[PDB]
Amino acid sequence: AGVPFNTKYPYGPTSIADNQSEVTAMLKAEWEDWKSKRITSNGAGGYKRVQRDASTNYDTVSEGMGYGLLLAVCFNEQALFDDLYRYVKSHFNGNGLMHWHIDANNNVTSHDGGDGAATDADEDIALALIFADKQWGSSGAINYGQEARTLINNLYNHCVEHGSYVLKPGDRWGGSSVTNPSYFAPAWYKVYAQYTGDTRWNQVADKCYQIVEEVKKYNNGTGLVPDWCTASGTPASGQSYDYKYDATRYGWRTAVDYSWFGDQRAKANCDMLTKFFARDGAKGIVDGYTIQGSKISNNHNASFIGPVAAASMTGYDLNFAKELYRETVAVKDSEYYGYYGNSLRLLTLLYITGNFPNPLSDL
Repeated sequence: AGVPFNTKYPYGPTSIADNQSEVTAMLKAEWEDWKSKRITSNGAGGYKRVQRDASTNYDTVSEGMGYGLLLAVCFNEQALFDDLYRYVKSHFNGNGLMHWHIDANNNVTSHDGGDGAATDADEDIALALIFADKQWGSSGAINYGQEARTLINNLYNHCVEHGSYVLKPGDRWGGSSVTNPSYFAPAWYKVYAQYTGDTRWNQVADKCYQIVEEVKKYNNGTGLVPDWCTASGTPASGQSYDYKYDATRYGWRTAVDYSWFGDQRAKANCDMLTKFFARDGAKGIVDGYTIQGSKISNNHNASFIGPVAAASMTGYDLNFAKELYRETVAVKDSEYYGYYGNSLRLLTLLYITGNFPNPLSDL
């Protein structure tokens, strides 16, 4: 079970790794490294949690739990998965969604609405539970399927704007006036629809593509999306409208929709994004651009490489894709800031090596 999955994506390439035989050993080593640095029982209330790095004093954000659960199930670590999930369950708010911010002492933060939920985190946690149900079954200590069905319902009821199907960034704010393209996970929603029978999720997926279609009027054909925007693709008041640390995840979530479902809107969007980055090459990728393409920051790090390699999966240029795979493996952030970028690096590596199959397919 788990890595290596030995499965083939129904659309596009299954892997862009140059040496398929060494990939498995590499993934396992990177996972062991991630595990030792990120997983801790300190401040976990008797379970385990994914901690951020020294830069934020080893706190925990729900986003980290989503990443950790997806990685734990893909690497077939059931005992770890269960302990991480018990921590999540001990942090479900009044709406049945996870507190987004908790300190290293297990206290929810009050200055930043830490008790509210962040949509991208819970959607990742829900997908991880589906993988768990499919891989291991739900007759053990935790009934993954039931937990998944419950979380998906809460996600729809509190994180989707009724009537418009616009994805909200949290359970208590946003929607048409402010949403986050990097949270758009059409492949996840299609899986939710098929897994639960709730077809409303397909509408949410379509609405995500319609919003990005609006963004295309302002990005000058670069394929770049803003960190935040309204449902009209315009700037959200007081929120970044540039392609920075949030937006970088868009290429990864979108590419998966092409690999799993062959969605042509996904290919069109990812090919555009890949073509933009092809101008400067794999080494030229920096950590900040306006959506029209101007460089606004100049650091080359792990938060921005892997997502572009993921986007290259849709087939703009398979030679450039190999260079991007090589760069993704090569660039690993220092430990002081080792949480975010290194987590995205490992998730994208699973995907681009053919190790992130649709959990509803034949595993």
